[PDB]
Amino acid sequence: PQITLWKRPLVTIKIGGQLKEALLDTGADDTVIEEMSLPGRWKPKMIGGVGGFIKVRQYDQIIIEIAGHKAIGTVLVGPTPVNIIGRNLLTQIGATLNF
Amino acid sequence: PQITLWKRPLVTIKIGGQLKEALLDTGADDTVIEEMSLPGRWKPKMIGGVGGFIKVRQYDQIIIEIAGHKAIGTVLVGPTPVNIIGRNLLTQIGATLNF
Ligand SMILES: CC(C)CN(C[C@@H](O)[C@H](Cc1ccccc1)NC(=O)O[C@H]1CO[C@H]2OCC[C@H]21)S(=O)(=O)c1ccc2c(c1)OCO2
Ligand SMILES: [Cl-]
Ligand SMILES: [Cl-]
Ligand code: NA
Repeated sequence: PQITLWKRPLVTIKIGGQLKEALLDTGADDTVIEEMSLPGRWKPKMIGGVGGFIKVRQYDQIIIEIAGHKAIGTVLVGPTPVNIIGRNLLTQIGATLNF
Repeated sequence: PQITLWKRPLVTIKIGGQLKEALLDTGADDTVIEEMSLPGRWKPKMIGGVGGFIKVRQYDQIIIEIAGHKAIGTVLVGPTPVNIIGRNLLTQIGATLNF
């Protein structure tokens, strides 16, 4: 699809068996999801943005379905105000910015 | 252009006759730039990101070139960690997300 940017580019995702709404975010290096359980091991990480940093749990090799497209990668879990799909997974679904 | 996301989507902007680097950010509602001088009056704004909220200076109707495309619109100035071009100006330059 072609998504214009008049409104936030929100899509439905499936992660850990859960359906969620997330933001397709070209400014995010990483994918960051609101607090939830995921299987497997994790390690702590700090990520920073406007407003400063938050502590997250880093889970590797997590499968996510993004608007119907499957991708695998690292997912950070923590107290983000919004679910964010970052470049690590946008690349896998073939997303580009066009103008 | 068609910009892939394997690297940060950084472009050159020109504002106040100065070149700067900025991130094309579909996750940003607004455009936020590091401390600089802009003409005219400003108004207060609070913006919220990953780490919390910050105060910024809102300048309206600012002329800004983005990757060679002319835009005229609102620029927020404050302690952002990177210059971010948000959807208010991405729509002016005709940008879409495609996958
Ligand atoms: C600030 C940029 C460089 C990074 N951020 C991604 C942004 O797209 C962020 C994504 C975001 C969106 C909403 C709330 C919090 C974060 N947007 C944002 O802060 O936009 C602000 C300016 O316009 C306003 O509209 C949205 C909030 C304001 S982020 O959320 O802090 C972030 C995400 C993944 C990350 C990361 C930081 O570090 C490593 O991987
Ligand atoms: Cl990854
Ligand atoms: Cl590619
Ligand atoms: Na894992």
